[PDB]
Amino acid sequence: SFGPMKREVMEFDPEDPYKVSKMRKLERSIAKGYVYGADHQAITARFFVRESLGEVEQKNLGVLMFRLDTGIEMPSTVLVSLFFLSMVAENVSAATKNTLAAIYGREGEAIRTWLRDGAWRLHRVVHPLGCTNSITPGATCLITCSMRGHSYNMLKTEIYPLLVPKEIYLDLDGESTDEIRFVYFVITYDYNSDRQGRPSAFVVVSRITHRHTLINVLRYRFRVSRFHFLNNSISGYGPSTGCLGTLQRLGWFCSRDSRSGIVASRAGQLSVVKLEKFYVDVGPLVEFA
Amino acid sequence: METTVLVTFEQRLTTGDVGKLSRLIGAVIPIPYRHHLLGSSQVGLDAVVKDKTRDYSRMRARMREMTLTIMRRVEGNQMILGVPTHGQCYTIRNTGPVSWEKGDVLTTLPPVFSGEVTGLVSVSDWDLVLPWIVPMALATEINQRMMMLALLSLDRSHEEVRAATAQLRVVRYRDATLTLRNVCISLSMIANLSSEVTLAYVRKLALEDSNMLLMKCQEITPTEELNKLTALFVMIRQITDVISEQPAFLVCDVSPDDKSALCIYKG
Amino acid sequence: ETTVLVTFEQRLTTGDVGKLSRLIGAVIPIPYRHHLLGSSQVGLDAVVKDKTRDYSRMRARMREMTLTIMRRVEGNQMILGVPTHGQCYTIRNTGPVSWEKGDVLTTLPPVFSGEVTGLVSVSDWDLVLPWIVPMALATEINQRMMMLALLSLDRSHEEVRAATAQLRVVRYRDATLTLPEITIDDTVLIDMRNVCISLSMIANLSSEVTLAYVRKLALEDSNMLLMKCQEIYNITPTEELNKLTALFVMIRQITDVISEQPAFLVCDVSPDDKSALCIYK
Amino acid sequence: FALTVVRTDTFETDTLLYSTKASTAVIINTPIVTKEDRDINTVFHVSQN
Amino acid sequence: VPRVATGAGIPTSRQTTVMVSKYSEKSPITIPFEISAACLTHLKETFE
Repeated sequence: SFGPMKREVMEFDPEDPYKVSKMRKLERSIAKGYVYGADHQAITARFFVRESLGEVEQKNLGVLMFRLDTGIEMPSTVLVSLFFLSMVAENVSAATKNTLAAIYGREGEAIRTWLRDGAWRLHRVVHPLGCTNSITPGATCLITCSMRGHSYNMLKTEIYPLLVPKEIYLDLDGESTDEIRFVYFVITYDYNSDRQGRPSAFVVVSRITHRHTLINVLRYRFRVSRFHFLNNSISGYGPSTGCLGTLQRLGWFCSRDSRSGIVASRAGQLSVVKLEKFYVDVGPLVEFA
Repeated sequence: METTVLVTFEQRLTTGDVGKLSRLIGAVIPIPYRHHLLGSSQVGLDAVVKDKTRDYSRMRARMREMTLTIMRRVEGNQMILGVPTHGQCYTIRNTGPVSWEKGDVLTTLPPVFSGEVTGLVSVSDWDLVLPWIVPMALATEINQRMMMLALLSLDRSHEEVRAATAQLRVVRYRDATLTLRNVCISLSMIANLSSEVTLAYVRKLALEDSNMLLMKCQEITPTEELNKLTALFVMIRQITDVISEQPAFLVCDVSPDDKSALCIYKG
Repeated sequence: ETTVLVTFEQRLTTGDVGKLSRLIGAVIPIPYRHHLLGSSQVGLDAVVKDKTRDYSRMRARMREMTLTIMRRVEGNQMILGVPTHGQCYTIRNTGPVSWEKGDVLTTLPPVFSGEVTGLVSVSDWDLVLPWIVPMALATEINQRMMMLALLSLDRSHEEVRAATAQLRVVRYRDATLTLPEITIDDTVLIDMRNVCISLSMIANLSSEVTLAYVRKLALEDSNMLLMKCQEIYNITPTEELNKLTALFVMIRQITDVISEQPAFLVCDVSPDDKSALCIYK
Repeated sequence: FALTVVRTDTFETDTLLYSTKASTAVIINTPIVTKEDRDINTVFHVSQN
Repeated sequence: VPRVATGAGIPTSRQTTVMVSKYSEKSPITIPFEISAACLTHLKETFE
């Protein structure tokens, strides 16, 4: 009669999860010409980045961005690359540290040496923001940063990889196989003298998905820091420190694509690890000890 | 497009009150349980903020059960809501006391009436008291201040300990300052019982040491033996239920005037 | 890949496929995650018939399994859609727990109250499904494995067995299951160490306010938690902030020892209490 | 004591096969084409039992 | 079966009904087949 004839119309929209997204994008691509940014299951965001922060990320494309909780109220949020906090971690060779300290450091950075090495990492200043595509060099660098999904050129023309530097990677490179490979991100402290240590950063890949079975393979690596973590528990009574390690999901990639590379930048080059089909997927913090 | 929850206005929403709901188009909504029709008495957090003996964590144990939902549009007699698809971006409205910044992880917390007691479009005791979508590192911070004030709450009789509490409820974050029981029993059962029960277990394990860490770990009735460890581990479960704040968002970019922020939804 | 078409590869019956036709929406783990798999890999049973066969090795094994959802069971084709992280999926109950809407579910190896025929022992191979328990029964059944492994440290040979039988009948919601005759294994032992180390550091960080809180509360209050726990100053708050926080590093870790992976989070439960809309792998 | 040392050897071989006329009646059907989509590639799985 | 009723004292074979039902076996074939999104984009896109 009336009721059931209307409900056939809301039933028989089959073969698609809604056919609400796909059809209504087309009725605005017929309206406005072929629209970009619409055939995009991955998820991006445009960010205002200064010229003194604009480097690297601009030239070679597809790389991590990090927020700062810098303890100064006026520039309280400074963008940080995964290349950038290599001048903080203990893992990075001092040549490799001062290679990129001379890339960034040209008269618009070196506060951020003094307010990351000095204003120490509490592993809460850094926030995994995401990976880049399509830098906009102009009066202001304007980085389209991907959030969930792959980093890629518009027009789906080229998958942008994840540019992991070599020093932060091979000290926690996983085991060798050909599967899917989750990228985790680990900050470990060596509590020795200076209230945080020299806060060591790691990009760790592993086939392991589960949480405590993943920190157990870190319980292999980090006894040198873990025995020092127990040390300041008794070296200082009243003062305490915090976390030993800090684990969070960062994304994944296809694991046959894991191959070395290099960036070709100012102040010399920089040996990196190129992770091609990098689905960016940020996870929560796992504070452990 | 997405999931839909309709809210039937049991109370008469004046067009001016609709004018305030049509300003909160982005804002989150605490829903008690996923269902397509809900009352306005269901929708919102006022059914949680209501008891003579109701504690902060017990409300947080209730709100952790409540499904987060996002306002979609207010059409007169109805409020249309969307249960957010995990992983998608959502324009949520910064109705917390804290300015958000690009890349931060946002956590839902119950609103505290300590110096910032707030209501809404209220008629017949129902307002739409809205949870503080607060950054995650401050969400753990707020929790820790509440427990340490409560751990020091029994020793009001010392003014110096009261002066220790006087610093303690001062919570200060980026561009924001705000003022702030069995959970503290749960803190104390772990603090006292792990002091006593570990000594017969460190001296037995410290011989074999694979990670080489039991060595300075020493530097740091079987029915009643297990009864301690049972009521050790179960109180550890009770505190971890009210510690792990289950992160709710990730602000990618913030809309100007700090009213809104596009937030990719996580967890 | 996401959709997993499955070869049966055994000689199934009409009475087999009738059971799975009503079981559409069950949880099947797969190790390899192809589009085309065989039932040697598909299913959980092929590792619970091991020869050691304790809960210590089955629980740590299947966290490398990849869970799937039963779809389109007609004849010999099994559509198993690999769920994605954060979509709503319904799940048919595999174990008798009512799942109590609004909570996190997990993965329990096998019932291990005997060896249940998960479908039918077809050619001496049944297809056994994991239990999906609401994370309270998961943490508790993993707690008692380490409770009774700490017990066997300081007992001779019988007060283990007189106190395991005290603690093995786990009376949970709709279920009274059994601890699997607790075998002392080294995956427990590497993690029983770190638990004993985590208990040690909380004693270090307990800065005489967190300590004396119950022992000051019993003088003033008379509570049920306060009386059962009877049997069982400084002007430095900023330092007490850091000691309590470092204490919170430990208890979020020592819970994570005995807790499991968070998995399917309940959207809705049917009044049949069998099919359960759930999100969040 | 003495000792028996067993050892296997993998001999890689051409193994010929003879089967009579129309031995096994294969029954097949049309290859179904399912379709997975990603951000960047569409993976068609074509299968028939 | 054949049947031969002969001999005296020799135990004869009574007439034997051998009834026999075979069974089938299943093996699916599957190739996976990839097309990039940029390949299917140019089917959609169609510039000047």
